[PDB]
Amino acid sequence: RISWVGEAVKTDGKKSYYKKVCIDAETLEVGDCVSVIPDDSSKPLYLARVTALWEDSSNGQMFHAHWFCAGTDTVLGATSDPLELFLVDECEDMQLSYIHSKVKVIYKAPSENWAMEGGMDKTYFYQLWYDQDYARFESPPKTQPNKFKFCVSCARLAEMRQKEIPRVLEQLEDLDSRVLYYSATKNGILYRVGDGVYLPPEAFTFNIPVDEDLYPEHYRKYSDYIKGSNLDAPEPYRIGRIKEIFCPKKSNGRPNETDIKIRVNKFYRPENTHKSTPASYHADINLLYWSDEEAVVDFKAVQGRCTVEYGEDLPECVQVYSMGGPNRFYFLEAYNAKSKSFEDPPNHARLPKLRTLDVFSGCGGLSEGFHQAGISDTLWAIEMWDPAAQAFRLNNPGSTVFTEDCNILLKLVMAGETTNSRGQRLPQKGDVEMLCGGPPCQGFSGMNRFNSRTYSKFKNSLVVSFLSYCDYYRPRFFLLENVRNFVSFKRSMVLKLTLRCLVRMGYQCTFGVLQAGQYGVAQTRRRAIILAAAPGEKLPLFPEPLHVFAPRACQLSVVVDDKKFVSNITRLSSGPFRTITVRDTMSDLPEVRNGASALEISYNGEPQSWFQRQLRGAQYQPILRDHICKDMSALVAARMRHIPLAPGSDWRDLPNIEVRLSDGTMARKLRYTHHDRKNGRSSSGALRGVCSCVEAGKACDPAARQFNTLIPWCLPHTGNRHNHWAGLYGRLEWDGFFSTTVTNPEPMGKQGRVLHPEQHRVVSVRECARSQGFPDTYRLFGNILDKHRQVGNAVPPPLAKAIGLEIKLCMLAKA
DNA sequence: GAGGCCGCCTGC
DNA sequence: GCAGGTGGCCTC
Ligand SMILES: Nc1ncnc2c1ncn2[C@@H]1O[C@H](CSCC[C@H](N)C(=O)O)[C@@H](O)[C@H]1O
Ligand SMILES: [Zn+2]
Ligand SMILES: [Zn+2]
Repeated sequence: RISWVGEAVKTDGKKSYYKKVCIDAETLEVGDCVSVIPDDSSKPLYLARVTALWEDSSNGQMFHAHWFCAGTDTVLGATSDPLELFLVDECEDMQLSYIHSKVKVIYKAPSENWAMEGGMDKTYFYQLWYDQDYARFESPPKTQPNKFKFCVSCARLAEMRQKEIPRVLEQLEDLDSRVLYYSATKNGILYRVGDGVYLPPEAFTFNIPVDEDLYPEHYRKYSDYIKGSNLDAPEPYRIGRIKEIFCPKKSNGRPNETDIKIRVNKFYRPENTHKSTPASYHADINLLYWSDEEAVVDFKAVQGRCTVEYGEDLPECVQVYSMGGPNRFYFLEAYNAKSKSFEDPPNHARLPKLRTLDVFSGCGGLSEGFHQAGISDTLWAIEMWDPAAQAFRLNNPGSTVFTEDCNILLKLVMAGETTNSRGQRLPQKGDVEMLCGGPPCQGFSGMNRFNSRTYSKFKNSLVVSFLSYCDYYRPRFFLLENVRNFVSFKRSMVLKLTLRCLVRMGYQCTFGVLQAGQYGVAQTRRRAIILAAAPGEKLPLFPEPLHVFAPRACQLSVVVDDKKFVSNITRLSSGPFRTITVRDTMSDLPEVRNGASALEISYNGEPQSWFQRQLRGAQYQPILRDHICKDMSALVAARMRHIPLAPGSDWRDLPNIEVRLSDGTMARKLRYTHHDRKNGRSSSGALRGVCSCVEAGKACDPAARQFNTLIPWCLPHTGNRHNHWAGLYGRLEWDGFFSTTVTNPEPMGKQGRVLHPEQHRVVSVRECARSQGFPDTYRLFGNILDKHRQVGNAVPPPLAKAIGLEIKLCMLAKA
């Protein structure tokens, strides 16, 4: 049968504990690993570590099973090592009758000389702990012993439970109906009387028909959807100052400490006063107004903690305070809602950087963000394209910039070479502490029709070149950025093989999708991010959103092999700061014409928004650089001049007129040869089809093509299968956001919403840089198309900065 | 170079 | 059907 080895060690109620057991041949101990056959006989064997052995008074002999995770059930899937398992926080008590056999598993700890093992290329083994929800591989926790029957998974799942439960800490006074407290804790955050709190926007309230003859293609706007619009963006958090923490005293009288309430003073954002949304235009994004309005909410509703300080009692200035920490707000005046006026507030309101190598550096958007975060000095940068190399050099005088193929340069280092052919010193093992880069996006971009032409192999891709840098140099931290489609390209195989390489090297790693607009730009730009960290390090979290942003642009979850993954991000429906708009981004720039080429002009005025104050910098700038526009042809310029200024205007609003051009001498009038039965006809009975495509799908006749037309011919030609080419020749809206900033803004590109909100022209280089969050002092290089490409390829610095601050926490938390 | 032209997949 | 895709090729 199954008899016990020895006697009992613990006496706990209906369970008699033991230390070791014997099942028919085999002595079994705690710490031993076993196998368990599943109920589904088709499924493979289950594996676990034994952490407890006991006997119940009603049921048979029991044991506690800390489950292992097979690699094939992680995000790796079929690319996993068959013998690799991963620790997880899953466990359960089971009958000893379920144990099939004892199995040996080894722990493959990284070597003490792991950072030098790079470049040199029948038993279960594990090296990493896995999180099934966030696709995180991490070093095994160090939760020591809960002395004998110490399950690792139980210890931290309970520690996670206490961390998440709202608890009061220090009583302050026992009143008639409530018990006042001085402090409370929640999700690891300590709240005390006087602190600031984030609250959901619903926590409390405050005390305050077209003439189809001339515009024929107007019918194609039946969708009534406006790309770039900010009508459905959520409100930012409510902010309040804790006045009381308290619990209902029961009918007996002791406090019910499971039902914690807080009373707060309401803070007004500028846009919450009688001066509505326009009040936000010029104000700092973290300016508040004190108010004497109070509100009671449940402690559970608190979304986080913030600092709200009286402005004039701060020892440093307001800019040094605002730039020196997260979640920092300030106030100067108070708001009297009934008086609708502003009064003075009452009296009762008063690490050394990492040496970084930037591969595919571009002009340096990613490196600039990491520098702003204060974590890195990019001492080496590799960039094959000379104009972008030169841009990087102008902004980073202490950096060694290699205008080199990254493949060639790594081959040189691996062969023992100390310098490149220019005489520049090559980084060696030990020099590189951080490795970051965005490989070209163009092979993964969904707009690329012809990705099926040249690049087919993964072994020969720049992504693998980049991982070879990681393997060779073995940096403390690693970052790879790309377009969102990187996670889904080739049924997610590229994502899975990248993560597979990292764990094979011994790296902790993870991946996620981030929306740049949630970190401080007026732009929808969803980017995939792989983070990795060396074994002795802490793996960074993805940064919590700072700005609210339109929900349709914030779909960040990723399906891989019928398993949905999300990142650690918990701010899903609100955030501390309002959204950044096209107005915030470029309302201060002077008017220029189509084809403006003056490289250095006057600003003609001071910065207007917080965002412009931040990007123009503290030091006075007498000259505005690179506010230059592509010189569009007479036809295209004539098209832009008749795109209405109203929000949502694009090619579909173009009049059907002939127009004399500046230097094209005439633009022809497109007319509807054949009929579209799907779309019908307009008030006049006009055909509504422009080619032989729209009848029965037969073929295009070249006679139906109409050259040099004002309404471009190719857009009605294929609009029915392209959603009416929405956005092409489209204007931005002052209250909206940019669509994705691309390398060459052109009104008939797929991302065609490139027209200025008021001027008859494509957005300038400076405006594109502003949409990416570049400081106005950030140097670009080359002709105007070179400059557009450097900006369009770049990681927005505010996004890179947010990621970098997460890396900073890991630098501080290690030692 | 400048511009016109414009597939296919994902996710809903 | 709708909405989104740091775009590329081909012809002048
Ligand atoms: N084989 C190669 N070696 C080095 N750089 C390369 C390369 N192939 C392409 N590149 C460069 O890689 C870059 C990808 S775009 C990267 C932009 C950068 N992350 C920023 O924030 O500015 C392009 O600038 C391209 O010129
Ligand atoms: Zn357990
Ligand atoms: Zn046709």
